[PDB]
Amino acid sequence: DEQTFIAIKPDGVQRGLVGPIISRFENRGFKLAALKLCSPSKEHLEQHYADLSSKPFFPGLVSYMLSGPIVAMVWEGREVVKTGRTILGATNPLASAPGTIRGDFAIDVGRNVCHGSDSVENAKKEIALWFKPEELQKYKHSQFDWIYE
Amino acid sequence: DEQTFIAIKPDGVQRGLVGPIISRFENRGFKLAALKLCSPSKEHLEQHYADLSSKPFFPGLVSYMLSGPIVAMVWEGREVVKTGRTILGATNPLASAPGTIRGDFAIDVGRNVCHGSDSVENAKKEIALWFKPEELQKYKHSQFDWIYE
Amino acid sequence: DEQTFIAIKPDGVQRGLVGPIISRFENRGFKLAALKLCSPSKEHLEQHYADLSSKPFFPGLVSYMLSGPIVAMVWEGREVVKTGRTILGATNPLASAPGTIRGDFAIDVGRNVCHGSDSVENAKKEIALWFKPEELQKYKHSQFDWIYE
Amino acid sequence: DEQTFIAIKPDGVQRGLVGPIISRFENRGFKLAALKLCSPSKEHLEQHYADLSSKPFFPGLVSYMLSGPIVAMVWEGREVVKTGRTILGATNPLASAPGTIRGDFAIDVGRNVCHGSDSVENAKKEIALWFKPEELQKYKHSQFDWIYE
Amino acid sequence: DEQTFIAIKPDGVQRGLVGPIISRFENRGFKLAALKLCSPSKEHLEQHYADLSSKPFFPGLVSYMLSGPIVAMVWEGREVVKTGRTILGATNPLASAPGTIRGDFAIDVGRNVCHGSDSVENAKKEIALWFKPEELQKYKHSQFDWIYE
Amino acid sequence: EQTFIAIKPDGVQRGLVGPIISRFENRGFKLAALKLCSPSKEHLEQHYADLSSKPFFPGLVSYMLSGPIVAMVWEGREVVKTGRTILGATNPLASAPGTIRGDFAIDVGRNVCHGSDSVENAKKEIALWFKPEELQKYKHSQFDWIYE
Repeated sequence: DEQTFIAIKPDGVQRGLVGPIISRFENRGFKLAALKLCSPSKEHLEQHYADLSSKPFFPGLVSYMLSGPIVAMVWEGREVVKTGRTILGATNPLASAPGTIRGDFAIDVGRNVCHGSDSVENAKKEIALWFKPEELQKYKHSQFDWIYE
Repeated sequence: DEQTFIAIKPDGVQRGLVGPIISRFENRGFKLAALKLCSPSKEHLEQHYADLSSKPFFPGLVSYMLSGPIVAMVWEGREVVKTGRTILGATNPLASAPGTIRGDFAIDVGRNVCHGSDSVENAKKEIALWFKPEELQKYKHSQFDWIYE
Repeated sequence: DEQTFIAIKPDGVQRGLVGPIISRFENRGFKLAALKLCSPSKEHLEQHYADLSSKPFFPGLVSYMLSGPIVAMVWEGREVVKTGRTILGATNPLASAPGTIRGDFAIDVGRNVCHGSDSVENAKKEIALWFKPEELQKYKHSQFDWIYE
Repeated sequence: DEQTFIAIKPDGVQRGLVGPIISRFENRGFKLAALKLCSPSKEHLEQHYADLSSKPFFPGLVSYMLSGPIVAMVWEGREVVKTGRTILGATNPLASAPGTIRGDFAIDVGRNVCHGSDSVENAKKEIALWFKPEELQKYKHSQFDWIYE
Repeated sequence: DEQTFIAIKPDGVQRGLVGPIISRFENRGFKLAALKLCSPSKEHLEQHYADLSSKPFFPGLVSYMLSGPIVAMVWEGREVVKTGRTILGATNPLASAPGTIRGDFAIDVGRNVCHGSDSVENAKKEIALWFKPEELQKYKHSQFDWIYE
Repeated sequence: EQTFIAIKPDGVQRGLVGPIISRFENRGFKLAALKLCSPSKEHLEQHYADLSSKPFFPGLVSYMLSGPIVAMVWEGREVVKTGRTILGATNPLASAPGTIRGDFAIDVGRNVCHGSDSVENAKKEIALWFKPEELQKYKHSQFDWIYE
């Protein structure tokens, strides 16, 4: 099935939200295909945020993204990239509904605790960048037929 | 006060969601008038979904509704039927908001963990079909005066 | 596998503890084999506590157990009667046991939120008393092989 | 940074929602600036609801707001008055999204468990009314730099 | 009924544990009689610690006990003083059971998130020291008859 | 001071990753390392090398191949022993309500988690399952609020 990349940013990790963020995705029926705590290099984060190299916040973003470890995840399921964006809430948490991750945990756009892919095609690009193919796990979910038709 | 019918579907029961769905109705202030785990007959489920005899998904819907036990319930309170639907969410989970049962727990419309009355009319019927008078409980909620004016 | 009878007493139902109590057993991996909200007769309750028919507690214990509706349950799994008691906690909710149901929710031995069989023998007896054979559901937990060796 | 006034109304307190309401604001990363259990005078409550002295519900509102003790709170953070409004949810609980305090806990407008200020200017007046300056705690939030940018 | 004194220490407040700690007392069926966020002087702690000022250590303790705000609480019910100590867990978190506040949240004895009275006569001395008589609220718990016989 | 924690295939398949992780975050222990991996049987044979002689070994290794495992390093004062208290007894039936096995498991062979038995044990399990690049060196934001 469809895959998406979710990262918990350094604020999400330092504020003790790894478990609740993973729960909201487990509880929904999505399957965890990859998971790691990493400290990525600035090259790696410049590639990840390449489409923002242009902008004027990009050096602030990169340097904050360097400021502690990150949890990189792949989640798998029907329409998981789009349903991921709904679970995380609006990029700006002040614009996010309660019951979303940013709606329950975040205030500032620059401490929005989580990153998610904005498309299927950008997800494949982010998964290939953060994970070697061997880190992707191939298993069937114990409750696949209770979750899907 | 007004009554609505809510069923945890086989997927809901088989995924350990019986407690969490009861909690969401209890916590709102709604009163638990009737409750059981049951295995309805093909005939019963065909009567329950009567308005959909027409349609091409109707046989497969019936079979899945037989595929494992169902928790049938009656919740009583001011506009419980309408609020009942808001809590469950849109019948398609991907249209559903986080905060709602389908938005927290479900992906596919064929596995949307819960059925709810579409109206006060249908609620009165679905209650009669699923429950004998002996089984509808008559008691005043301990906290009625704190919940209503 | 083995069975136990558990009932949420009328204090339990009126304090909104049905959801949380069901969750505790669900999450441990016990199977819900029966469930009903019912208002027993007095002879029913008399025969349920028949061992304490003489003892002085009896007529007061009985009148309280009539004060509102009760959730009767059957739970199924390995050693579920003994693990059932561990989860409820000691009869006197000054259990000395936070993490149990009584140790988290209760104070008074006469308002101790739930009843649990003292024994496999007494459970088989109590299950026969409270439930018709039809009400005992026969199905396989979706996750049996991940819960048992 | 911006302050807002939240009160848990007597129904909130009597239903055991103090803990859960406090946790929703904590989890977002708002700073608890002030807190107390108090029973305000009829005269206090009438000045609090001054701009509704002319409305037909006013006399019931005041008597209800006198029917038991209130938890008064000051929460501090970026856009906390507006965000506080979203967290509490619509004044009428039946117009409220699940995932808001009223959306999860309340049914009737006359028992909507919680009060929040309608504006920054309004909140300043409500804080002045309910707390003397010595009850407002000044301190930096341990996680300030992970919450804000 | 009987009263005990429970304080959340500044580690408790700065780690966001006010809501959870209040819930464990609310859910057990104890009645909040007083609540306030305060910053006491090294006078209003001098005699509070008339049993705990001069060990071997406490240039560390009194420095830390005004490192931040304290949430001060009175809780009311049958045996609230011994039950309170049970809920808080052992003074040293590393000898506390999971299910206790300290067992779920603390590590160091010097950051044990919580203080509670050591006896019923100590409670009264600790209550009259932290609270004026007009801060203690007097009201009947909503569920008194479901909590107590 | 470090300890090794592994969510077993059953723990993953029953959706307990988030819950187990929070029970450690909440206590104030720091997450030094985390990954979802499928170890070789040779990896697992070395992990359980102390039970190489025991009857149930091939069946343990076989079961532990039946899907991915979440491997974790948690850091903090007395984290191996407090790690053991949080997990509960190896037999979930002998386990306190409030512990991970006390809340979520029944059979010893489906006990959702593995903890180090010792500081010494932990050091060997960490060295086996993670390379030193993967152990994250950082100060906990709330360190001074957790420890004297």
